[PDB]
Amino acid sequence: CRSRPRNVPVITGSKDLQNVNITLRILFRPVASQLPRIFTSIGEDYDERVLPSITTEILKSVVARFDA
Amino acid sequence: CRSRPRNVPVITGSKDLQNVNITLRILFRPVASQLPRIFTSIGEDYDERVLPSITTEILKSVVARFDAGELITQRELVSRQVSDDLTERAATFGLILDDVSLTHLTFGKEFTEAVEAKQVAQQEAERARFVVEKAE
Amino acid sequence: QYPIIYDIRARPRKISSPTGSKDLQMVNISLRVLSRPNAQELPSMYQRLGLDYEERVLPSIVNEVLKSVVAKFNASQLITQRAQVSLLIRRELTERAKDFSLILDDVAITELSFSREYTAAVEAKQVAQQEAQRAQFLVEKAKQEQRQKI
Repeated sequence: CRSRPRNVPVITGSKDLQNVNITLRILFRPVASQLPRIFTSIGEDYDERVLPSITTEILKSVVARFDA
Repeated sequence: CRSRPRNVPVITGSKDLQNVNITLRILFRPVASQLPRIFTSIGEDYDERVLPSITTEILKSVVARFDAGELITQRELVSRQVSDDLTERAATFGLILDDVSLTHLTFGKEFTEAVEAKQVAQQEAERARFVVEKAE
Repeated sequence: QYPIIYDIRARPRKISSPTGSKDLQMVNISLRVLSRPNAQELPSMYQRLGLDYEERVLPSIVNEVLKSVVAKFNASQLITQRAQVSLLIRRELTERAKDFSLILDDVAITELSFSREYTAAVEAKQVAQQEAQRAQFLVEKAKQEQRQKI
């Protein structure tokens, strides 16, 4: 439940679609109240196997809407 | 009776007959009730010696009926056809394909790449539009 | 009674699936899929999946859903709308897994690829749009470097 470090680079296209390379922080402290679930259906490597992909997805979607 | 893995590549011709390379899954769990037969007339290596060929057959037949674009502008239909055909196929060999779908898929080059170029150079259009302004 | 040791520990399974996207660019997208065998159907899940249920469900439903979603967006439309792509992938994959008593908390796209061309030209357009500016003031510079020669 520490906000462990997760830096996740991304290589997307902007609105004008210049190749934009953006990294992001996932300052994740697993919800203490939800850790039962964060091990049932998330597991031991919760962050390494949850967070990078969602970061890439969200960042690409955001970048798609603004020119360089 | 596990749904052991069986990935079976195929190299067929589409309806427009671009060379299509498709692989498929045979998620075969031999019918428990039919295993007597699945050893009498199917044997120990039931999957390795039953399933790959039927997969190739069914997949080629399905691909023959959809053009290179049509194969995946409607891929859900192609994969579902191959899947249910292969499930009913493995059923006769005492095999319950609880699911099947197209692992791999491709075509030739330029029916593939030229409808691509169609919108490529609708932007090459702007590239030249603007190299004009450089020459000016 | 045999102890049925379900790994209800969410065993994430990073799984790759090559894709012909909607416009059918060869996009390879992987997916880290976070499966716990649903507790409220575990005994049926063992009559149905077993102890290595995860290798018995995820390995290919992941690829199913990756392909299904990524084949609904153009080459760029994947980059531009990668949020839509990952959201749809998870939406379909959670229900794919939950059939066999597997609650996916997370299903997220880990990578994405193309050849280059769509994005290459798409970048070059804005490259050159402002190359125009890069040389307009040079037009001016030269209009005046010609009274040098005058």
